[PDB]
Amino acid sequence: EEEAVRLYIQWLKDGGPSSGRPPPS
Repeated sequence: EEEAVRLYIQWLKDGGPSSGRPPPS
């Protein structure tokens, strides 16, 4: 992908907007 999003998705594998992390954007 964009791999801004692969991170993102990766962020979302943790829960994304519920990870406790601000998104990779």
